[PDB]
Amino acid sequence: SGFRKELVSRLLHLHFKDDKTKVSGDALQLMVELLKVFVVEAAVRGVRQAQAEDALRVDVDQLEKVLPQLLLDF
Amino acid sequence: SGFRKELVSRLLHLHFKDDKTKVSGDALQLMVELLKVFVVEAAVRGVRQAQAEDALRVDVDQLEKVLPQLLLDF
Amino acid sequence: SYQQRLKAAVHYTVGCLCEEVALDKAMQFSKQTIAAISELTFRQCENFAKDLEMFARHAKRTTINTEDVKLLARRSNSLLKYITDKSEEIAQA
Amino acid sequence: SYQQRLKAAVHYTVGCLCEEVALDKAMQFSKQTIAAISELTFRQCENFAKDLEMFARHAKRTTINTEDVKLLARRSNSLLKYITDKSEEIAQA
Repeated sequence: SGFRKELVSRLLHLHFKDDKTKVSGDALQLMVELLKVFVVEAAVRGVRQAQAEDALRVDVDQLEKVLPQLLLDF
Repeated sequence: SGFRKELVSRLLHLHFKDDKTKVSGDALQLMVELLKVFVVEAAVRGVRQAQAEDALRVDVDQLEKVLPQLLLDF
Repeated sequence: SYQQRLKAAVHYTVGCLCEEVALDKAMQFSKQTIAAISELTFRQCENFAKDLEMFARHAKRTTINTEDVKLLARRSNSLLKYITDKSEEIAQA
Repeated sequence: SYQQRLKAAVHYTVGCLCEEVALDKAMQFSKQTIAAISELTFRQCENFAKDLEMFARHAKRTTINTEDVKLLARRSNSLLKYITDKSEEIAQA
């Protein structure tokens, strides 16, 4: 499971400051994999937080506690 | 007020992975200024947090709340 | 609209990834949590893209390459071991 | 020892900077807070140095230059306006 290359390409191009900027095919594949890691880490960390506070599920409160360090790690 | 170039040079060289790495004089001056900004931002943000919670002074509890975003911003 | 569709595509993929984690870890995610992770991921793409572009220009390239992405993935040394091990297999073609 | 002396020098400078903020803002800092900021600053140098070195190597240089530092200071757009405005005046010599 994971992100499609075309999706990731469009997301990145949304944000480039210069219309000249392009992304290599190999770089695009690495970005597909890196976004997967990011999302899975968010989920897994959220689950760890929920486990730690004996919550019934990962809700936003749990997620929020893990976000600062997640972003530092990416 | 601020950091001396020699101090900042030694701090950075503590951490380089390769002994070949050097720092230009102009780059060193920019780093001196950047470390000042970092420390002043920590202090000023801490003061804002203390003000917001009507604390008598900036203690570690206040400082800790501002750290995640400080580090994200640097 | 254009960005709505992109966010929906992200939200679908994020849902699928979270489902896999939920199934594995035996812990449910709220619908709100899944949406927040999708939004986080959409916003994180803004930062990845700007950094990548600057890293390329730093090396005087207008086309982002694998070195730019690996520089991006430096953050954590465990994040680093993945990006360097996942640049080889794709580069096994 | 070597690193103790460096930390002391940092701690002195951090104390002086915090004093200036305290005087200006009319708000005291605990001694523990000042020490924590010194420690944070010492540790932050580890990250600045590794990033700078990687940015230089990214451009195939072993000597870190002002472009590396400005890339480092990109983080915030307000941090960016400072680094670009403080690279000019030093470079007014």
